[PDB]
Formats: sequence, structure tokens, C-alpha cells
Amino acid sequence: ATLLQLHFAFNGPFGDAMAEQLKPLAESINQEPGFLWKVWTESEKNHEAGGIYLFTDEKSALAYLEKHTARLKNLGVEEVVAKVFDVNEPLSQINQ
Amino acid sequence: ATLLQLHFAFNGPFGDAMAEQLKPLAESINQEPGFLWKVWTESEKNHEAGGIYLFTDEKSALAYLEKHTARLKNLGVEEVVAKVFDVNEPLSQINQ
Repeated sequence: ATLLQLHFAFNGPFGDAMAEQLKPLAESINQEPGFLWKVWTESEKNHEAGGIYLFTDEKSALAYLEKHTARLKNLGVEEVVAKVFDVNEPLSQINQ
Repeated sequence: ATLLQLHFAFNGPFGDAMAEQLKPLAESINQEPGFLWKVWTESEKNHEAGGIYLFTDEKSALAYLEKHTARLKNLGVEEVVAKVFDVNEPLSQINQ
């Protein structure tokens, strides 16, 4: 599997306000091909947000990354910090 | 719930070789205070490795980060790129 980790400068909303505002966005991610799950990350303290995504394959993950990076611009995000990694299943299974 | 995202330059082992080698390490992590789960990440083509961790609280996450970043020096890992984030539960539940 492929893990996508992303974060970026963000000035809010955070917490329950973020959940309410970005609910539609979250639901749309579920319709993405190859998508398995996502953990939403946020740090009001450091003014940043992002997410950890698990995709079935790298191609699916890269396609989403490019698209989401474009979309993020509509929220005022000019730079996205992201890394694409392979997941080590054996080790991950032990720690889950 | 606090999420820890870490990665760093790495020269190996990778894949099953990594799974066999670090298996003992994965078992000890399960014993760490406040530990919930970890996803092992790796990229042989980019010569990098790391992990995504979930801890019950920030102090537990920060305690482990301090301990782990120090231990990694033994594997030759001089520097580590780390980020500590809060998790948005509502949105994360939608995407799982």
C-alpha cells in the first residue's frame, strides 16, 4: 500500500468548527479511487493542517495529491508539504 | 489523541529485509506509554523511512519522540523530520 502524508499552513477553522466546515470535503474523499482511509491532522498552535492518507497503490495516491494540491489553492494554500511512501505491512501489522 | 509523523534519510534494510530486521523494534514499541498504533513507512528509491504514530496524549507522543530520535542515531540517522499534530476525530471517522 501507499501512504500519503501532507500538511500545510492553515489559519482555521480548527476543531469542531473544522469538522463542520470541511465535512463535504471529507465525504468527497471517500469517492476517490484507491482511497482506503485518512487521518485528519491539525495544529491551531502552529497554524497548520493536513492529513495522512492510505491508498491501495502509488498511482492512485499521486493522482489525488496533484488534484488536492490544486484544490488547496482555493483555500489560500500556496505550498503543500507532502511525501509518498510505501507501507511496510509486516511491521505495521505488529503495531496495530 | 496526538499524531506523530516522522521520516528521515535511510539506507536500508527495506521491505521484507526491514520487516525481519526491525521486528524486535516493532514489538518493543507496542510497550511504549500511551502508544496506540504505528504505520511503518519506507521509500527505497528515495532512500527514506519513517512512521506515523498515534498516541493517547501529547506528552506521551513527545516522550517517545525524544527517545526514538536519540535511538535512531544508532542506525546512523543524524536528523529526523518530525511533526506533532492533533487529530480531528469527526472528519477522520468520516474517512474510515
